[PDB]
Amino acid sequence: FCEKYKQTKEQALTFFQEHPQYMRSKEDEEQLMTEFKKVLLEPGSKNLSIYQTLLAAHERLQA
Amino acid sequence: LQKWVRVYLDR
Repeated sequence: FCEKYKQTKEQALTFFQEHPQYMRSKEDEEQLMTEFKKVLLEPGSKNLSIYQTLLAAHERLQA
Repeated sequence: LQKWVRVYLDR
């Protein structure tokens, strides 16, 4: 679990380097967290990587 | 980062 955690953090870091607005802006981070929880409420969300979850949530804001 | 990881691991 401890290694799984460090690797999930690394994946999250790369997504936030690809999308730097979110770590600069409280409002954007908030909107993203709202969509992120909504993705995670989807059936089968266990099967997503954190990268896939973050990208899905960001795409829901681009919609 | 930690808030994103802790939410993800609880899905």
